[PDB]
Amino acid sequence: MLLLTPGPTPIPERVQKALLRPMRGHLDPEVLRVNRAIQERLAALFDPGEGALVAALAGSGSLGMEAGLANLDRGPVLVLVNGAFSQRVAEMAALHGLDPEVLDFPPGEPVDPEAVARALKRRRYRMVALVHGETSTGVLNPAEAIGALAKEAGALFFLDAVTTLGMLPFSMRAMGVDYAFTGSQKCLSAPPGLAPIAASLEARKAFTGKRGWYLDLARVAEHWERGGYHHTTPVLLHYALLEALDLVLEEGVAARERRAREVYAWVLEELKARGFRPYPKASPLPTVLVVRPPEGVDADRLVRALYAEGVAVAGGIGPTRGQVLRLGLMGEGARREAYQAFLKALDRALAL
Amino acid sequence: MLLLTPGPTPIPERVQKALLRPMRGHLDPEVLRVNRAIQERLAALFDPGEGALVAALAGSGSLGMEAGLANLDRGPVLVLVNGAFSQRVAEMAALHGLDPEVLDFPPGEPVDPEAVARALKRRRYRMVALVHGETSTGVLNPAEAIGALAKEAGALFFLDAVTTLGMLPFSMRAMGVDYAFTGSQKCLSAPPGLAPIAASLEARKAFTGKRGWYLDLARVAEHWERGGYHHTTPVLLHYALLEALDLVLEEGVAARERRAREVYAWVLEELKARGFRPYPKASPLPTVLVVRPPEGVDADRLVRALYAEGVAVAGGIGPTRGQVLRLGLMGEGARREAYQAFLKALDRALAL
Ligand SMILES: *Cc1c(COP(=O)(O)O)cnc(C)c1O
Ligand SMILES: *Cc1c(COP(=O)(O)O)cnc(C)c1O
Repeated sequence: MLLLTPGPTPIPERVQKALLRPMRGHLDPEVLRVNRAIQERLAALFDPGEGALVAALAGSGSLGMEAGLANLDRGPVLVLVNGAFSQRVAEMAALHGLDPEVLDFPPGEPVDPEAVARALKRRRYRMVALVHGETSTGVLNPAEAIGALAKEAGALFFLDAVTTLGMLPFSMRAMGVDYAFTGSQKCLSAPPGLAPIAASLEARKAFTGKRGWYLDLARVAEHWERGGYHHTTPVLLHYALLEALDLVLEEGVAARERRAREVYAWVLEELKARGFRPYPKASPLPTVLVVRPPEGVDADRLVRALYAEGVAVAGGIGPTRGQVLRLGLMGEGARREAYQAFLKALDRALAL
Repeated sequence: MLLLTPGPTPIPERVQKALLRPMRGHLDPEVLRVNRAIQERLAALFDPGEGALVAALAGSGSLGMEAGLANLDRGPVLVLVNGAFSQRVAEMAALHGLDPEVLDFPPGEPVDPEAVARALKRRRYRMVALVHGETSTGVLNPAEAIGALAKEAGALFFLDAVTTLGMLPFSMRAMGVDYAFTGSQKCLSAPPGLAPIAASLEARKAFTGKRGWYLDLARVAEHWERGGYHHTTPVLLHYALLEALDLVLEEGVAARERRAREVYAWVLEELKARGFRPYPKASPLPTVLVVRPPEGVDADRLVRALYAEGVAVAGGIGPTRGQVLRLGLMGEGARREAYQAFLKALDRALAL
């Protein structure tokens, strides 16, 4: 089964093999050494600024997402929404009593900075939340521009970097980001189960809220910065993530973005040639190709047919439910050989 | 590095190799079926009763612990404290505003069911929480008897089964347990990263509290029971946990309990021969041998010396921090050969 979902992603042999290394206690000096290395690799990708907390939470990307909200002292929080995942940020913010104010944008369209600027003049916010790449719509939001607006407004800047960190240019310092996160199984192409996160010194100063034990970033810091015991970590996944992070830096984000954009263009033309139409109206996310099926072809039925042909892709989600196919172009998903197989399988499905 | 820490534990090759199987999407019908197989085997060990929620949370055992508390509609909660991990329960219960009431007992001594009964006659409790095997002190608490008292008082019974599930006779049904949990790396000898849980029908009815997104057992239910989307799961760990569960049931808990007991006895004799003294004053935990070193021998230094000798064991934690050696007899730790190597290493350590 060829894995072309927009997360999880195919895992490099070198990475999956690291899972075979001898198991060790989570406080074993070697594991601690591995952990400091992970922080170094993550710091290079995140570019969090001095005094930041860098770690890999023991859970999925969603855990990373929730940690940056549940640890916040107070709201309100301006949540910029234009997809299923930014909608999840809003749901979490509401749950933790952070008094979120949702600013909606049409699914398939990027968040407009000018609209955000107007909203930031309406009320004072403790934090502004945005999803860099909305996986549910295949839209890339203008994170840098919004970060600048957030800094001017004196608000912390929360940014979901799942579809961008490890594949497209990214810098917390440059974009004025205070909290960034991702999952191990996205652009990093590592086994799922970990959530790399980064909190700027300013975020840490504000992260005094106590609403959860497992996601308490102060407890996480004790382990990642001082080698103390928080809870047992998924050691084998740590080995794998470090291996995956090295693969990323070895290739370079610049080259990885080119590999994604290159495949994105080719596949889109092949699909348009078969009657497919892109979903994003503007600012398409290069790491996730979202397309509407040819006339008369049901999206979900096509997803099932593809599976029968040996290929796994995602159907719509949230605002795009049952209306599209979402193809992964992050990590090992962005490969010529992989999509040539996809197209062959796709044609077999369309033939029926 | 021989792993004799009371969690994590040695992973048999058959189990670790399962991590090399083809990666698949978390919603792949094949993975969904592996999850069903996991629930079936967990149910065999837990014996949760019909209508129960059985799952493996994407996180360490502590996540399983918090899930059983954060979802509770209301308190008060009678928390029976006997060591580090029951203290963690108290911590989390206070964090989520469950109006916890702590009933203490000396570390090294088991919880007194007579004192529990008296406490229950004093006030109505929504839930009674206990740790089956207190890993920090190496003491086994009378869970079955405590469960009967909870059922009498009409309180839900929360039980940490980390050091017992998968190694010692266990049944929620027979022990009147409403919420039981463990971690994948304990007695099951699987890679850390998952937290098997089981919530009885009555627990689910009371689990309407909404304090966390990631640990929302309702959201977890949609995925484990109905195959819907909650968040990406650590699919590879799922493969490994299933293999681990199969291995556990092939051997049977009776044979595993026997293995642990035999080695516990002989090891303690060997240790006393060297001047060590057992920490527990009564009701020892067959799966965790906790001992104080000979006078004049620093426990933490001894742990570091053992490590240098190629053997990993745990030092104290919570009340026993720096006062003991905690030897694992959970899963693959309960092996004659493993401890014969432990002693040879211990002697090299003691000669320094
Ligand atoms: C190990 C342990 C836990 C917690 O597990 P982590 O996997 O480290 O989160 C909880 N309770 C007991 C009794 C344990 O031994
Ligand atoms: C995948 C993803 C997440 C995290 O989801 P998990 O499935 O919990 O790992 C968050 N945001 C976006 C935009 C994502 O694509």
